[PDB]
Amino acid sequence: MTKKSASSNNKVVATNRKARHNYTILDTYEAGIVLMGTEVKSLREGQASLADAFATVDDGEIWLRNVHIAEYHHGTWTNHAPRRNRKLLLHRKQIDNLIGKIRDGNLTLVPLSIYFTDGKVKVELALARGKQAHDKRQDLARRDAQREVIRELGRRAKGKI
RNA sequence: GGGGCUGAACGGUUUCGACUUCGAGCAUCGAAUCCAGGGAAGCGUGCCGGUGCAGGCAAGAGACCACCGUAAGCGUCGUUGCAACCAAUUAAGCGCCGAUUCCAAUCAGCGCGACUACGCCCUCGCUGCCUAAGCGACGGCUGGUCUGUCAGACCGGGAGUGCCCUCGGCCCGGAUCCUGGCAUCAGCUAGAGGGACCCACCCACGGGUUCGGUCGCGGGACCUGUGGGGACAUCAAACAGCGACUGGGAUCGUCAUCUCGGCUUGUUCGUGUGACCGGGAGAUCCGAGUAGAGACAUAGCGAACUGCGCACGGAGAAGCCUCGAGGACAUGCCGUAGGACCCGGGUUCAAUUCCCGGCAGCUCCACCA
RNA sequence: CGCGGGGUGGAGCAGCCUGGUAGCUCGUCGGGCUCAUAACCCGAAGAUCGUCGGUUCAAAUCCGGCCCCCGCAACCA
Repeated sequence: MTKKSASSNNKVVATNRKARHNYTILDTYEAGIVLMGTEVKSLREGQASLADAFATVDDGEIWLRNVHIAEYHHGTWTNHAPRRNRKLLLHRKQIDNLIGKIRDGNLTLVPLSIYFTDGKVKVELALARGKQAHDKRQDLARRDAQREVIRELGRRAKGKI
């Protein structure tokens, strides 16, 4: 299963296992991070990151902030603000259906797989929720630090990386 | 220190898909979607009035100030405001630190052992005995200065019944009844009583507010105040406080006809009707009905509109109808056209890749300088 | 002594080949959360560009000199 039976090549660049360990399976959308020509060659060798990330609803557009990019080969590189504002392209037909849901039961927006096509890229968003039900402190302290750690360190070794 | 194997490397590399210029919509967008270089009242109107900005919009306001006879802009004062606005984040809190209470008692343990008003309001003397009134003050024998209790009077009543005869320290008392015989004495100074009363027949008065009223009408004429140690106001005959009889006295009552009265047509009116018409929820002669159970409206014909006084011809916002979709101008959302080929130039779509080449960081060189 | 580069609130970094209103991170001040501190969050203030002189309408920017720092060179008989 590459890209619809046999039509294109899309299998390079692994999937970050952080979203499949602290979240669940419910909603799954597709988007595309607008990047420059420098960030293209910094993700072909499989140099991703496992840092925190959160979206930021602005008017009608989405801005996924807090991201870490390698950009390092042999010597020093001047770079160009790795933690900038990268507008994510989408469809007003989907956006409007996400702002009203992300600002309800305290939901987030974390990426799934990073599909690197012919030079270009394609991020896979998802609308999920944590393993716990809101915050209870006393009633939510023994299941988020014991059972959640097993699902994070157990499912990672099963799917290669 | 200089050239460069490399930084996305047959050119078919518009992610279905974002912005931002275009077709469409105008749903918000300095606006009760617009307005006049337009008209009408015998060619029009008036007897005084307008505008705002020091401070890009708006108020409390003095009627500031002056205009060729023919149209114009202040910042007077006190409050002057918007220049005052405390504008929000994500799923990882058991990691540092916390005292507890009314009857007696207040560091703990042990040996003894319990308090003042609860049953006492309310001086003093004998018992029984409430957890034990330290034989004394309740429930009761008895002993005293302290006076509990069948209580008046505006009953002036036949029928049972004179309903009874003293009061804040008693205005005066325990004599006929609660010492026992023999049916009610701790009120020892606080048992917080229950009271100004409930009218035998007739001395006389009144006849008044229902198509008036009342003397004979249902009332033996009546009701009632009052009188017996001290005196005066009514009845209405079974539909309505707007119900009933032929006749006598009180202040002799009421419904309706014509000369008093109401009007003159979008602003002023000649020229008349006229002191005329109104049987209008207006009086008044006289009659009828049983009453105050009740019912119609004064209009038509044409002289002035500053063109008969002072001025001007859109005088300066008193009202309605006609010419004209006032431009989608004011403005930025929606299906998509377009993608940035390590930042820059040619470029049959994008082009380190097939050409022109600028910087980090790594590989190659013809030297002692 | 030669060449190149560098100086930007308290500090480390933009911007300095194109002279038209100098920004980020951290820290400080003030206002919340907690018993309190730290962490998290926010508002506000703070640098006329090392100094001293020209050109231009306008100089942190172009140019020259002086005072410092850094890299290289400082060396065949």
